[PDB]
Amino acid sequence: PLGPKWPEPVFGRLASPGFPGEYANDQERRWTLTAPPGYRLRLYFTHFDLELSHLCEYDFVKLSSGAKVLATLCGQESTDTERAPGKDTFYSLGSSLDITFRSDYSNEKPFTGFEAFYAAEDIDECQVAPGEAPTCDHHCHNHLGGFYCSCRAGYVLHRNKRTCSEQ
Amino acid sequence: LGPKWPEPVFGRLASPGFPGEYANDQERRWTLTAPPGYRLRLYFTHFDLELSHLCEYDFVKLSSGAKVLATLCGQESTDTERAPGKDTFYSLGSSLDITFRSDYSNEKPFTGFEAFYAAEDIDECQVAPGEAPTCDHHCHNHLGGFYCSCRAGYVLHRNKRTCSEQ
Ligand SMILES: [Ca+2]
Ligand SMILES: [Ca+2]
Ligand SMILES: [Ca+2]
Ligand SMILES: [Ca+2]
Repeated sequence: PLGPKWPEPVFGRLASPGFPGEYANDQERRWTLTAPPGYRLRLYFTHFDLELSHLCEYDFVKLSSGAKVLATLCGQESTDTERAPGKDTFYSLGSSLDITFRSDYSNEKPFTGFEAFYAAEDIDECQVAPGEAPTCDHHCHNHLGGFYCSCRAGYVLHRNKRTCSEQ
Repeated sequence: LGPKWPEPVFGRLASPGFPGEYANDQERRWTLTAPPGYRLRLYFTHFDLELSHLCEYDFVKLSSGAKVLATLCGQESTDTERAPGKDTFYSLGSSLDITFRSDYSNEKPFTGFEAFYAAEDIDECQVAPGEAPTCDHHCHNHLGGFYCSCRAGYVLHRNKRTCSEQ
């Protein structure tokens, strides 16, 4: 028998150029991260020190999953402003994550940049928000990389893979 | 990547002849084991077995290594007689084996049980309060493992946990 395909350990690290040193001006960097289907990406910062800007129009770290923009980060973790990431965790809405670091023409002070880490994790597609239709008619089974439905005794799974019909 | 392994990441277990009446004098055992790091989560969707004091006649024993996680029988729980309900069970580590034993006979036509299990990554970065952190500075959990990192300015010691200037 062809052995069961297990999870690839997709995880990594991102850091501003020259981290932990000052980061040059007018820098531009982009990273594209993806996890296997059935897996989302979790990312968080261990270090965040950028030029503070009212709407991060100067220096910044933008996180994006597809169209939606997860947040535009900037500012120092030391001053604990509102633009900084802090310890928040970020997740990709699909299985993709796009990160961009943007350094403008000059720095008020010697900002040390940022360091981030990410890791693929299993999406529990059995998880649904309060008041939303349950992912399965009868029973929901989540496993690594996917999920499936099952029926109570006396019933049988419909061709649609969710509906349970009496038998 | 993906750690090569014989057993599937998930599966289903059911008493003989489920959902019908399970034969008498039957004893079956299952061995569930996943790759290093991961652990197994198992739960029952259906549980209908003969009742008995300390589940002596018929039973479903869930053990992980040496420690016996729990023994089950009946349809409901009493004192010294535990019934699964919707509760969840986890393998201490990466190993979990099940045993279903039926004795000579049954008064009522018991339909047995159905169970499902799935492997899930362990968050070794997670620890029971009081215990020291797995890492001195930063803990990174990922599928199948983990590793530590240090604050800027510090470097990780040979032990891959403690951090120090330089
Ligand atoms: Ca600047
Ligand atoms: Ca899943
Ligand atoms: Ca019996
Ligand atoms: Ca892990």
